[PDB]
Amino acid sequence: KELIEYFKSQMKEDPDMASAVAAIRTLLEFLKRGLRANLTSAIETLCGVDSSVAVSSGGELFLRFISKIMIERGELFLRRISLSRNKIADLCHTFIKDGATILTHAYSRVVLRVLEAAVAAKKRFSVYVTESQPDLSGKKMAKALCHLNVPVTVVLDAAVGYIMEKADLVIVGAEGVVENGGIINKIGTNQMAVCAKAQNKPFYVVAESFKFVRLFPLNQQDVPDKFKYHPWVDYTAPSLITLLFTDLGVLTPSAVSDELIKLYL
Amino acid sequence: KELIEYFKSQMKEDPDMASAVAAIRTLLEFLKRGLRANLTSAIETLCGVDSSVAVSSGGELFLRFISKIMIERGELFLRRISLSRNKIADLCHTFIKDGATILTHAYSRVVLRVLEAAVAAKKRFSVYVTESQPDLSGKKMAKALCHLNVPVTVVLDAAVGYIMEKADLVIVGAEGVVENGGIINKIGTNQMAVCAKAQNKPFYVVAESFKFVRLFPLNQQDVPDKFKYHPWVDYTAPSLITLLFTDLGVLTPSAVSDELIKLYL
Amino acid sequence: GSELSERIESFVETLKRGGGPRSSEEMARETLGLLRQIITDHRWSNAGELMELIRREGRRMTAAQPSETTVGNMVRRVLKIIREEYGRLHGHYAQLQSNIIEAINELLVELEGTMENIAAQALEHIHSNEVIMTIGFSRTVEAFLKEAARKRKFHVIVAECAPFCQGHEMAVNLSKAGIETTVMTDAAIFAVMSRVNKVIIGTKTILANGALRAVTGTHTLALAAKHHSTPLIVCAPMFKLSPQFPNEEDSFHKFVAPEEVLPFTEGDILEKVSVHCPVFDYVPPELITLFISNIGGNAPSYIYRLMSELYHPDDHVL
Repeated sequence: KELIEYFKSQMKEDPDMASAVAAIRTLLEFLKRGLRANLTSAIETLCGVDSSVAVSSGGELFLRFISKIMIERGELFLRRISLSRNKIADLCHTFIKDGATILTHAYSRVVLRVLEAAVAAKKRFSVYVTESQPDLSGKKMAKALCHLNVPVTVVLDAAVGYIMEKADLVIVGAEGVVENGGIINKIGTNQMAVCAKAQNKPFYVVAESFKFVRLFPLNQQDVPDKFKYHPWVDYTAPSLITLLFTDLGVLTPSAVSDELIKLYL
Repeated sequence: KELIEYFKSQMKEDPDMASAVAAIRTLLEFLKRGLRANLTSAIETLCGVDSSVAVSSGGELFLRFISKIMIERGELFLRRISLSRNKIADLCHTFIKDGATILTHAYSRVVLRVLEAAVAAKKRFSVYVTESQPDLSGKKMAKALCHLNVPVTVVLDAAVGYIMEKADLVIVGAEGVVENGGIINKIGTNQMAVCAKAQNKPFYVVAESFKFVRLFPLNQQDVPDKFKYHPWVDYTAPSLITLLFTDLGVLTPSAVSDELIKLYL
Repeated sequence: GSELSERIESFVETLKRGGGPRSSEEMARETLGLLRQIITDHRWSNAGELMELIRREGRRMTAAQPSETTVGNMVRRVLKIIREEYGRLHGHYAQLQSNIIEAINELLVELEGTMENIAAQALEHIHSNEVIMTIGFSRTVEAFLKEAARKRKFHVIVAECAPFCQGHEMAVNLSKAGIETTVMTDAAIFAVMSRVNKVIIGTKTILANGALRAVTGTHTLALAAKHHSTPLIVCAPMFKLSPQFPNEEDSFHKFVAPEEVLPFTEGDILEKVSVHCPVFDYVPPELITLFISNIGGNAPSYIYRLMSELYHPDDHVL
């Protein structure tokens, strides 16, 4: 299996790199070798390794975007995906006020990008990071934010209702966005959004454009079982979400459905 | 310090025994040796070891109940406290329906008593226990309930919003009850009560009568700092609580204030 | 040249000092007149030079009164119109200028009949024996009510916006038409809200989230209406719709002198007190049910589409 080997070579050489970006680069590398479309279809039928929503979402969006201009199409598509994060930070970091109390979920490079863009604009704020422990990743987020020279406090996992009254805004990076405006993320997003709604705090979602999946879960069981695995995945209602921060602009949760209707899956 | 030694001898000889019961027994043992009231006042000024709300609450209620009949007063008071738990189980276990999905917080002997009284009345039900990990005590609750031969599932701490839609009632034992009907408990009670209120599930509190403390916190900071210690203690609003189960009967949260007005602190 | 810069300076100082003119529609008509006068008496080779000129002339009007977003987003609409004309002529000196002339004339034709179309579709939202509650003073909402009362009999609670009692004029102008109006203060809003069936308010600026700023105290009315579950009707034109995000830029509220709240004759206690008078407030889009424009009723979950159809994302900084 050379596709999984190239995926591991593109994902393990840079630990600050996303997985769906490396998957679309693997699809483009198969498109470099019609026979190229057949090889890309073979490896995308053979890429059933990662259980993330963003990987399969980017694979489906590249499978639609591919359908001799396919290589240059994937080239500027990966150019837009690579230049997405700077537009994410530049459109999102303007909402953080001075002296605010930041609430943050587990480790993701997107919220780290928007916090380093926020401290790049001369802003002072304290960040409360939930530990989020099926595995210690919120500690890794607090360690990577302590190197950023910002005041961070490692918060216990069952204290998001304890610290909600003092955290004025709740900014959480999501790993998958369904059509209505809800998000698929790590399991502690639902309780944080419900405690933010009960305390009237604005719940912000910071995710890119390739995480737009065409699914519609009603309950916590209606998310697919291949993305669940002690679950790793919850679901947040779109009524619990104030705004989204994509590269197309700062969007209300009803705009993702507009983009997916104009895109047609 | 012989008072702390007698407290450790009464609390460590039986691991299924509460702490406030042993504290009131230590106060009665000092009352066995006026000079007995002076020794009891000295050891209750010297019993600043346990940070639980129930210990200081039972100490204050015994200090009021003491004020030659003091020894027999403490004797039948400890008789009522010892016979409380059977009345707790007999008044509380009649609400659990057959085939229900039980949601349970961390380890306490009171919820274990009501679940063994529920399986004693020929009832079949599944129990979801939140792991509640500043320390692994929900695993100890699941181990002590697995010995009870009931189907228990160890639930991740950040999944109380994930499993709330399938758990039809939420029964949680509290360690301290303030006057308005709110409770002081372990830190993951607030998020569970908020997720139960957002999902309209009945949140039941199972606590005794000696846990009636005369405090009134408005926020998560207004609880005293000597009971907090990464906090171990949250606060649940009385609007988030359906019923309480005391030895005086199954009470609404507005009845604790009536009992504390009739008792006058 | 001289008359151009003179009228530009006069408009800038008029926006710096106070509210001139009083009507926002009259200020929009003067904004289109200023933009057509600045394009008819100037010289350019490329359309982007005119774009930079309109940006440089609009930055001064934005910094004149930051709470008056009508001139700024009208400048931004004219920038998108000129961009669309350059796009349809790109896929050019006099033809583009005549296209700009006929497009701004068509924009005045569309802008003169905004309140007329709102009063035309006013009938499908008011039934007989209805309790209406409003705040402040706005010509759109009172035109809505005086057209809806031509065939229906109902009641309006004219709640005053009271940093300065301007809603008394709305109550008198409705009671001259016979709407059976009732006058109260800001302190009786939730006290009377248990008998209010619908909330019909105006606004000053529709934001990009669907949020809106309006006359102050209407966030309280929106909270009481969300508590009592009544739908909110926002009768608002399509030139108060702006792409300025709420928490993105500063100077949201407009502060005036504290004389209207606490007078100068109060005494020695004025030294040790801090009296702030916001004449506007923030209303989130989840507290809003329906927007009423001249093209039809729209949702707060639909303001972004009007933002895409009326504004360009490279003009949001201006």
